[PDB]
Amino acid sequence: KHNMKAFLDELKAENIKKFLYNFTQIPHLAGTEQNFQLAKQIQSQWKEFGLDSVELAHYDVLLSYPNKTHPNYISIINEDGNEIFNTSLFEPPPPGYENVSDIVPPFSAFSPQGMPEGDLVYVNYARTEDFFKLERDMKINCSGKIVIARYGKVFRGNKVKNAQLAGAKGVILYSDPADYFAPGVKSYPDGWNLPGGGVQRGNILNLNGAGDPLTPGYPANEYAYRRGIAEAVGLPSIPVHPIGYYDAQKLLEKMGGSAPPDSSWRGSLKVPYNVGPGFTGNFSTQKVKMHIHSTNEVTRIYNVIGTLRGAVEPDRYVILGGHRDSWVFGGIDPQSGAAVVHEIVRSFGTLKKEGWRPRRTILFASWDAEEFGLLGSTEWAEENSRLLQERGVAYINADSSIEGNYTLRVDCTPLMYSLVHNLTKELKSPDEGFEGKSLYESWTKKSPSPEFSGMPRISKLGSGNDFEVFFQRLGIASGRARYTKNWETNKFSGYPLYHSVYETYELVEKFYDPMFKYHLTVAQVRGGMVFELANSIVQPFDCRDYAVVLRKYADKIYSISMKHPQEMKTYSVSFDSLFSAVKNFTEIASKFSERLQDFSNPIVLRMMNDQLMFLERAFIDPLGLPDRPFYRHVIYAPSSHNKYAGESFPGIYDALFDIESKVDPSKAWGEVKRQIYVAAFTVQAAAETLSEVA
Amino acid sequence: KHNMKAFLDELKAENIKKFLYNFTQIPHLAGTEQNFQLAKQIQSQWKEFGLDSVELAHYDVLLSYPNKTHPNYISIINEDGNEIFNTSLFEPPPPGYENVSDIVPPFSAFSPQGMPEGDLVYVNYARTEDFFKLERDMKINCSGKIVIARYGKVFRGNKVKNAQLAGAKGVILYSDPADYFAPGVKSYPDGWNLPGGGVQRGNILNLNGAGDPLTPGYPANEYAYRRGIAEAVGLPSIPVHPIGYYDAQKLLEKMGGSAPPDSSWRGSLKVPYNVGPGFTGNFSTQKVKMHIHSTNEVTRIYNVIGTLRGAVEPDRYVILGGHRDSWVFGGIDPQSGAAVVHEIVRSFGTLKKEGWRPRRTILFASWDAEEFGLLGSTEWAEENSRLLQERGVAYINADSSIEGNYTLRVDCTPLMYSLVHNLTKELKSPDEGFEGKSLYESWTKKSPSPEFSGMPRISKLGSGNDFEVFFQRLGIASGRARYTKNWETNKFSGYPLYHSVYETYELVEKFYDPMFKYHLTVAQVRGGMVFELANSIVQPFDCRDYAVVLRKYADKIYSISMKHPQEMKTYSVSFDSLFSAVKNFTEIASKFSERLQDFSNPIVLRMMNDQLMFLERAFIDPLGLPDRPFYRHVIYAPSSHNKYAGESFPGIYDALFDIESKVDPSKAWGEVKRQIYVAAFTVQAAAETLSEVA
Ligand SMILES: *[C@@H]1O[C@H](CO)[C@@H](O[C@@H]2O[C@H](CO)[C@@H](O[C@@H]3O[C@H](CO)[C@@H](O)[C@H](O[C@H]4O[C@H](CO)[C@@H](O)[C@H](O)[C@@H]4O)[C@@H]3O)[C@H](O)[C@H]2NC(C)=O)[C@H](O)[C@H]1NC(C)=O
Ligand SMILES: *[C@@H]1O[C@H](CO)[C@@H](O[C@@H]2O[C@H](CO)[C@@H](O[C@@H]3O[C@H](CO)[C@@H](O)[C@H](O[C@H]4O[C@H](CO)[C@@H](O)[C@H](O)[C@@H]4O)[C@@H]3O)[C@H](O)[C@H]2NC(C)=O)[C@H](O)[C@H]1NC(C)=O
Ligand SMILES: COCCOCCOCCOCCOCc1cn(CCCC[C@H](NC(=O)N[C@@H](CCC(=O)O)C(=O)O)C(=O)O)nn1
Ligand SMILES: COCCOCCOCCOCCOCc1cn(CCCC[C@H](NC(=O)N[C@@H](CCC(=O)O)C(=O)O)C(=O)O)nn1
Ligand SMILES: *[C@@H]1O[C@H](CO)[C@@H](O[C@@H]2O[C@H](CO)[C@@H](O)[C@H](O)[C@H]2NC(C)=O)[C@H](O)[C@H]1NC(C)=O
Ligand SMILES: *[C@@H]1O[C@H](CO)[C@@H](O[C@@H]2O[C@H](CO)[C@@H](O)[C@H](O)[C@H]2NC(C)=O)[C@H](O)[C@H]1NC(C)=O
Ligand SMILES: *[C@@H]1O[C@H](CO)[C@@H](O[C@@H]2O[C@H](CO)[C@@H](O)[C@H](O)[C@H]2NC(C)=O)[C@H](O)[C@H]1NC(C)=O
Ligand SMILES: *[C@@H]1O[C@H](CO)[C@@H](O[C@@H]2O[C@H](CO)[C@@H](O)[C@H](O)[C@H]2NC(C)=O)[C@H](O)[C@H]1NC(C)=O
Ligand SMILES: *[C@@H]1O[C@H](CO)[C@@H](O[C@@H]2O[C@H](CO)[C@@H](O)[C@H](O)[C@H]2NC(C)=O)[C@H](O)[C@H]1NC(C)=O
Ligand SMILES: *[C@@H]1O[C@H](CO)[C@@H](O[C@@H]2O[C@H](CO)[C@@H](O)[C@H](O)[C@H]2NC(C)=O)[C@H](O)[C@H]1NC(C)=O
Ligand SMILES: *[C@@H]1O[C@H](CO)[C@@H](O)[C@H](O)[C@H]1NC(C)=O
Ligand SMILES: *[C@@H]1O[C@H](CO)[C@@H](O)[C@H](O)[C@H]1NC(C)=O
Ligand SMILES: *[C@@H]1O[C@H](CO)[C@@H](O)[C@H](O)[C@H]1NC(C)=O
Ligand SMILES: *[C@@H]1O[C@H](CO)[C@@H](O)[C@H](O)[C@H]1NC(C)=O
Ligand SMILES: *[C@@H]1O[C@H](CO)[C@@H](O)[C@H](O)[C@H]1NC(C)=O
Ligand SMILES: *[C@@H]1O[C@H](CO)[C@@H](O)[C@H](O)[C@H]1NC(C)=O
Ligand SMILES: [Ca+2]
Ligand SMILES: [Ca+2]
Ligand SMILES: [Cl-]
Ligand SMILES: [Cl-]
Ligand SMILES: [Zn+2]
Ligand SMILES: [Zn+2]
Ligand SMILES: [Zn+2]
Ligand SMILES: [Zn+2]
Repeated sequence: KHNMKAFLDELKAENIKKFLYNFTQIPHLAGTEQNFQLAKQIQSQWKEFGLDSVELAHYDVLLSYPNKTHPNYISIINEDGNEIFNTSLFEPPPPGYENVSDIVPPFSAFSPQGMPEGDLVYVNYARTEDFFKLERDMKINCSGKIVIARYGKVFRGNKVKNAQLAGAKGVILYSDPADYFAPGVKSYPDGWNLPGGGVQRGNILNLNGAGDPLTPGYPANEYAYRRGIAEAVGLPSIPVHPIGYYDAQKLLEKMGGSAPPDSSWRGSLKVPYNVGPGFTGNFSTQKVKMHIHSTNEVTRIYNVIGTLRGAVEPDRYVILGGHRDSWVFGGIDPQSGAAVVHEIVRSFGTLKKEGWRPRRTILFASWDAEEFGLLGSTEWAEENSRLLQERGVAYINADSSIEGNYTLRVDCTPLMYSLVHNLTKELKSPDEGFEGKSLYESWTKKSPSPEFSGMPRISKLGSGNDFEVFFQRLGIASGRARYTKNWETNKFSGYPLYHSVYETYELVEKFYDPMFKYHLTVAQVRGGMVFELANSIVQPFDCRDYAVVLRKYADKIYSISMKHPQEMKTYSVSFDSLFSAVKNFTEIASKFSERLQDFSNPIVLRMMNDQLMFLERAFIDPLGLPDRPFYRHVIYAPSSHNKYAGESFPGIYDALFDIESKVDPSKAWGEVKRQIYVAAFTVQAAAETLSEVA
Repeated sequence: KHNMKAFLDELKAENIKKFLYNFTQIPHLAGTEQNFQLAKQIQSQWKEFGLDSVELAHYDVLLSYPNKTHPNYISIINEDGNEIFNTSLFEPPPPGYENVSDIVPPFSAFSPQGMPEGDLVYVNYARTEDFFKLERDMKINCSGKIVIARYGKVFRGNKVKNAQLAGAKGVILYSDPADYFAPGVKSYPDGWNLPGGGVQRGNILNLNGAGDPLTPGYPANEYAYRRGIAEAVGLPSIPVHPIGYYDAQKLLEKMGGSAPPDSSWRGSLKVPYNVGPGFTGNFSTQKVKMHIHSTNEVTRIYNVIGTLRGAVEPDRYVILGGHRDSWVFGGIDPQSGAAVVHEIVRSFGTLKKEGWRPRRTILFASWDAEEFGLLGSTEWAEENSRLLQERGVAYINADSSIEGNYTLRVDCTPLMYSLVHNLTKELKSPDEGFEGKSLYESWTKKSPSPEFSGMPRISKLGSGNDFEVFFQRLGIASGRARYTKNWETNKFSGYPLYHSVYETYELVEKFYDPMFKYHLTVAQVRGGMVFELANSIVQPFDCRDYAVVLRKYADKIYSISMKHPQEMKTYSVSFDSLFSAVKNFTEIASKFSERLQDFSNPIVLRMMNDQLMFLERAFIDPLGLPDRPFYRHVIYAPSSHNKYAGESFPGIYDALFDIESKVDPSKAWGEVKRQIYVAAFTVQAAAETLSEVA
């Protein structure tokens, strides 16, 4: 029989291992020849594997690269202007890769050029609250200073935005061992920790969903009209560069000025973590000087798009997409994901060769330039937006399959919660001590839901990955899953070697997943979700789960507002309309569920499948959120303080945020009321899409 | 049998006559009790007629009314400040209506209050080119002057916008006999001409598709957050008031200053049509003073929404909508349309009572507040936008059924051209001399297509009626049809008694359509289109007709640009991408048509019906046109100089318009190139929705 079990059984750990090795021997940086060659290889293999069509879709987008003959670095300079200390020009390459060429040195992509010299101010994680504390409580002025911030906690683009707004003239990012060195584990190559010479690459844009900085709204095709650089979306105005903790220690150790305000400002280095500005007395005349010479350059990128045509509903698309470009070797990010996608394609193609097809069309994507701002997925979705909004059932992301070896992690729309619970109950746990138990059991035990007994935690989608255009711009139900660490015994950020040269095949094979069993489990979860979404007669979405979360989010945003009872009285700020809309959504969803269970009629079925498919779409507001026109989903947007985190009722959240500091409270509370109206209207409008159609 | 013929045969001229008489005995001004009573009557009757559900959908919107105890008027004042001439406080009511109360006096809805005094400047029709001629060629400065403009040629909202931008401090609108008095016909009540005391009411907003000025984007429901007046959309900044030609003659006859520049500036009154500023020597110290005291007031309005549920595709909507609010009695506008809708509902309900239902759902709408800015249709569409964009097949408008008695007039999307040609070939001509001939034959003979032999003229949709939100905001295929005059023997504007108290049942019954046969023909055309759209197995849209017009519009916009060959060379302005996209659309449409003809499979059918339905939707750009976010259709928008007229490739048209006057030609030609890209991309994207889906 051709059923889910046949699909799942065909997936092999050893194939995923072979593919990951194949994908990680040389760098595959976006816009380089090596990554175009890998695109062509994947295209050829997906055709071999049996897909109906496999094409490259290319775009010409703004990318950023260091200047090979004028390297980026930072100095401490003395009074005479002699550079008495320089940061590294490259990470020491790992064993056996010391002769690999075309390793891009650490840099912050899209930094402008400049050579600013000045006094340092240390800004902790450069979060909104870190700058509040500096400016409001400590009265430290960052204007015209170079800021040094530790990585961690929030997206580094938000750090740079916050430093720019505080008036900084440059930003130095570094990895503190507090956040990237787990106690008791060895540095690479002897363990999975970040060595003192390791450095995290990464872009520092604030695109807010725009895609290619030069062509917001429209694909960067052959005839596209491009903005000039000065009108580009999301570029930073001040130079930025990342360093490791050996170099950081040399910059921090001389810091004077004010003491750190409390222990949450101290990392693990043997330095006082003084805030500055500038150095202690003996060194007060020394300064820090950046030298940044990277260039922004329009460059061709290539997505691979494979199609497995549906037997019954070929005009309904279930998309499995993940990126292929990497900063260096991409051992975890993204090739641990891409190898899993490759094996999923192979398994679906095996069934296809025996005469099976899924009910709906499945699209498979190998995106380019994710690392430079989700560029490949976003341009392709801009090109195909009309097809996607009228035919897109679901998008399942497939970046890094692992960031630890402890338990499952899933972030998804509420519409997929029931699907995920049901699928994981049918999958075997790969965990030690859970032999013969379901993945649901191990996952629920290790990661309990904060709200419900006997259920696992599933998070909201944030951003910083390729589902962003599909979910928050276009309103297509989206999900992602991977194996993760235990956050409770682990205070560190993501995984330590993230975006470093040390992220290699050997890192994964030796330290993360020697038997490829966590990868296989992740292929079963992503692959199984795609299988159900593409083959279930009725869409496997439960609108009732959206009703439950909408109530939770309404309670949450009301509770934020209720910190200001005087203002709510003065300005007549009521959440009544929002709770009313949520109550209505609950009632209508419950009645729709009864009809869905209670209807041989393919029109009523497809009418009902269309109501399920367009339910996520109903949360889109075509006017977007304030000053972020590509974040159109009214329930979820990436946090305005941290692109990685999701925020619920973001329009009301941002209206309330720091409202006690607004100079015109009438206007500010007016805008809170406006956002309440927009949210209540959108919830009620979404509910009404589930009412009887006539 | 229950087929189109049964539907059509049930329509009766005498019923339309009875309904028009019923609808026109008292005024039905938006927001008044009388129009709420009529809404309730129509709701009750539509239920009686057999519709499945008939509801009122109400909204609270900004309306405008004169102050009953402080009337609007205009004066000529002397040096001492004595008002030596005053314009009328009301139109002399017609015979037998001299005791009807609640006739709103002539006013310009949404005018601000004020009593500006100043010198007059006469500005012809107050068109963009009239102001170019005054300022650029004649060097006449309108700043701080009161402008007097004749009605006609363009929407009066555009006249007011143009006068405001020229620096006018008030605007007087009047009806010149050149434009509202057909030679050889008598004034009302003895003929259908405008008497010297007659005055055209009408709003002077520039909403650009926004709907209620206070709630752009969102329905004006019970909890809506409203803009303050100073942030409202589209309100005029200077007072405006309309007068008849007896009063106009008194204002114009003393005009001095410059002579009219040529005969196209002279109307038919016995005055020189001097441009001014101010009066001839003896009267040079006299001034004109306006007194405007109207108020803007949020007021409840009521749409009636009737539903005839589809038997097979109840989640596909064909909408027949027209408004019910009138300035006074609404003899032509809108009740000649509303009586036709009423009889269509009655006929469909007759078939329903015998057990028939249409394949798709038909929605019937009696909109309110059309006269105040398309408010009722637009708020309802804002409320229901998610249902409409995913389920809306077509919208057929139903305002005035007649504006003459000569031949048919149709304006519609190219997708309905074939449907209209085929339907009119099956209908009887009502014209004298065409007894026994089809409506197609009479219409084609009287109104030949400018492009094609043996076909009738069908125009683009402009705006200034209730299809605007459905077509240019939401991208739902739309059409309208009515009987019209012979434009060739008739230099006058619309019909003479438009928006005057003289537009009565008697005007229609005595002078326009005594036998109600043109009304019946119009009911057959609107009703027949709805019947086909709602019952044809395959949608009756032909995508090939869009390909033909897109080529015509591309040739047209290229020819405009080619007036500037030097600039096109300097700035490398190419239309190649647009012609390429149009060529591709042509090829893909031709192949889709073959598949449509060449496919027992209801999924392939509905998949194909969905491609037909979403084809108009594909021309929507969610970012809208520049500074007009509610005009989202890239092929058609209302002209930025005349809301009544449609413009094709409006984004490129407005980029090119008066470009030789722009101070930075590099920037201006850059924006032309940007609009070419947007248009070529949208055409290609629309074409791709017709490609095989996988
Ligand atoms: C959740 O669903 C419920 C329906 O189950 C829906 O209830 C609707 O609520 C509105 C209130 O927002 C009701 O509106 C009323 O309608 C009547 C006519 O039907 C009007 O007369 C009322 O207006 C008068 O009273 C107002 C309130 O004091 C005054 O402000 C006003 O000036 C008038 O005096 C009022 O407009 C509507 O009837 C119900 N609909 C029902 C019960 O079917 C509710 O709105 C939904 N929630 C959301 C957020 O949409
Ligand atoms: C109408 O439909 C046709 C298809 O029937 C479609 O043709 C496409 O045109 C584009 C050009 O805009 C072609 O793009 C080329 O693709 C190849 C790889 O396939 C690239 O190598 C080419 O780039 C090189 O050459 C350029 C031009 O000189 C240089 O600028 C560039 O730097 C590279 O050197 C180029 O990108 C595309 O292949 C075809 N697709 C086909 C034939 O299937 C056409 O675009 C459609 N019209 C519109 C308006 O969409
Ligand atoms: C409710 O009250 C809130 C209280 O606050 C506490 C909890 O909220 C915070 C939620 O944290 C979300 C996590 O933020 C921290 C973080 C995460 N990370 C891991 C980064 C892994 C990102 C990787 N994506 C990625 O590398 N993409 C590129 C490009 C992304 C882009 O350009 O958008 C990049 O990030 O550089 C991925 O998705 O796997 N690092 N720091
Ligand atoms: C290609 O080169 C162009 C050369 O230019 C020549 C041809 O282009 C011009 C096309 O003319 C379009 C007609 O404009 C002139 C006109 C039309 N009218 C008739 C008005 C009838 C409007 C009525 N609608 C209406 O009354 N709606 C209200 C409210 C509309 C609103 O608020 O949007 C109103 O107009 O006050 C209807 O649709 O029946 N008066 N003047
Ligand atoms: C990754 O695997 C691919 C597929 O096997 C390898 O590419 C093939 O290489 C062989 C031997 O050079 C060629 O004859 C084939 O034409 C290639 N097939 C393709 C490109 O589809 C590639 O060598 C492997 N890379 C590494 C680093 O092991
Ligand atoms: C840090 O690097 C800089 C730049 O390479 C070094 O300064 C240069 O030294 C060379 C050779 O002695 C001089 O000719 C250049 O004029 C210097 N350039 C600048 C910009 O000052 C510096 O010596 C290095 N410092 C350390 C401690 O290694
Ligand atoms: C997850 O599985 C549950 C349990 O099988 C499904 O809920 C059942 O669905 C069937 C089929 O409609 C109903 O007859 C049962 O009453 C349901 N049991 C319940 C609600 O406890 C549920 O549909 C599945 N979720 C999916 C497929 O998304
Ligand atoms: C327009 O027609 C309607 C429908 O016949 C008339 O309203 C009816 O009036 C009768 C007699 O007063 C009442 O008993 C009914 O209840 C009404 N039916 C409704 C409102 O649905 C109305 O009188 C007519 N108006 C004019 C001016 O002739
Ligand atoms: C035009 O109307 C105005 C306003 O009614 C007339 O002027 C008023 O005349 C009355 C009675 O004689 C005075 O008490 C008011 O003071 C005047 N008002 C103003 C604003 O001037 C005027 O007489 C009328 N002119 C004509 C020719 O009928
Ligand atoms: C208008 O009528 C024409 C003529 O009947 C229709 O065109 C025919 O459609 C049939 C059915 O598919 C084809 O087999 C014929 O070849 C067509 N004749 C032609 C193109 O000359 C046309 O479809 C109708 N338009 C509608 C329904 O929108
Ligand atoms: C990089 O630096 C070199 C060497 O100083 C310079 O000549 C060249 O212009 C730069 N390259 C780019 C792409 O800016
Ligand atoms: C911070 O520094 C600059 C002076 O160089 C000044 O313009 C700015 O206003 C200062 N802000 C403060 C002290 O709050
Ligand atoms: C793998 O799991 C073991 C057992 O808990 C743990 O000690 C080790 O730290 C894990 N490896 C990684 C990379 O997390
Ligand atoms: C209308 O004018 C009267 C009489 O002068 C005035 O008292 C009243 O305030 C005005 N009404 C409105 C609605 O402004
Ligand atoms: C028109 O009139 C005013 C003077 O009252 C002036 O400010 C404006 O610039 C003038 N424009 C001209 C003469 O072009
Ligand atoms: C009705 O038609 C006749 C015949 O052409 C014409 O003379 C008359 O002007 C028409 N009436 C109207 C209102 O157009
Ligand atoms: Ca783009
Ligand atoms: Ca509104
Ligand atoms: Cl992922
Ligand atoms: Cl109409
Ligand atoms: Zn990644
Ligand atoms: Zn990454
Ligand atoms: Zn009308
Ligand atoms: Zn009108």
